[PDB]
Amino acid sequence: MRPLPAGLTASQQWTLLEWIHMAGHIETENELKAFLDQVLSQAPSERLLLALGRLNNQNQIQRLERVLNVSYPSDWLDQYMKENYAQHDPILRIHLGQGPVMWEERFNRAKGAEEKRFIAEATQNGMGSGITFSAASERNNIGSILSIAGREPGRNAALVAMLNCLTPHLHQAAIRVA
Amino acid sequence: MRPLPAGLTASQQWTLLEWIHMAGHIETENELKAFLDQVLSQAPSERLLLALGRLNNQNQIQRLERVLNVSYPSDWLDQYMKENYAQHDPILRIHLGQGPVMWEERFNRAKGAEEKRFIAEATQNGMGSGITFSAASERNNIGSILSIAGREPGRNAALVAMLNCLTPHLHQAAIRVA
Ligand SMILES: CCCCCCCC(=O)N[C@H]1CCOC1=O
Ligand SMILES: CCCCCCCC(=O)N[C@H]1CCOC1=O
Repeated sequence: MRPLPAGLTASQQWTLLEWIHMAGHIETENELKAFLDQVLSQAPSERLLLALGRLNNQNQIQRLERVLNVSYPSDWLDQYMKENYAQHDPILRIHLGQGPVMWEERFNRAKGAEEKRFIAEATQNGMGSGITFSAASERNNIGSILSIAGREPGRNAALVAMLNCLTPHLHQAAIRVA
Repeated sequence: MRPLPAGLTASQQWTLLEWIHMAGHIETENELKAFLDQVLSQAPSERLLLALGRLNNQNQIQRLERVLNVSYPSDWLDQYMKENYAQHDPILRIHLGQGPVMWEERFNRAKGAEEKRFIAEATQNGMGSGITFSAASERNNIGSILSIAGREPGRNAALVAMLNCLTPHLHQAAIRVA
């Protein structure tokens, strides 16, 4: 269990309390979508996506089970699927539950030609910067990623900590919904 | 979704935040038991029990699926089962998810001879006063009750509100564990 954040204002603590309280009541994809819209309206980004996947023995996604696009541009998602970017996207190689991953840091490390190509294309599409939070369950070999695109989220330490703490509850909700 | 309490101190808000955060990480009966011990240590009672049941069309328990005794006296539980009190205990007739139920208020209304007998015996066993919180899921026709025996819990408005808000998350955890 990841520890709750220190240093939140009373308003931020209350927001996080409401978020986790609400998350625990989510039963349907309708509700899950509506909740993520609510969370979205609180972050310095307009681009959010949640995905559920089956994991390998190193807690990496080996099969995407469910993708809930909240506000990624549909044309980017179409391209991602059409050009099979799942195979080259460094973000899909994260070891889930190992902490928040800043995209720029991860992208700057990419070695392969195909990965560099993807990064170039993501960058052109406004997806060059962002953060991915994650949670994983041993119970059933399943994990979730919550991705938010943009530079500003990562620069708000409080928001990062809040979203990170919310992520395992979004994971439980996503399992219920699936 | 039941609303979060108003009027909690910052310490109480933090306790509730920790409780719901922890509850969302519970996967095993071991963990569920340990968590309830933790919650117990914060309330003016020493007697707590959680139960999961299948519900009728009025959200009442029709079949007990799982009983997690945290600190009810084992001799009382033995008697309850041996004398088939489940059939006469006014608390098992609550409409789950309809708000916290104070036992003394409910007991004072009992009409039947068998119910009065039960109440008399419960009272002799230190179980005459208490509160039961509840949650119900339409998804799978299942509900949970969280019972705490004693007079003092009910007299702490903050604790009541906190435990009430925790209850739906304990319900989700209990379903996962079952
Ligand atoms: C169709 C499923 C797409 C899932 C993408 C999940 C990981 C992620 O958010 N990748 C970022 C990394 C840069 O561009 C992206 O789309
Ligand atoms: C063996 C299962 C017993 C479940 C009892 C759940 C309801 C409850 O807490 N009843 C209180 C009411 C007074 O005495 C009791 O035991």
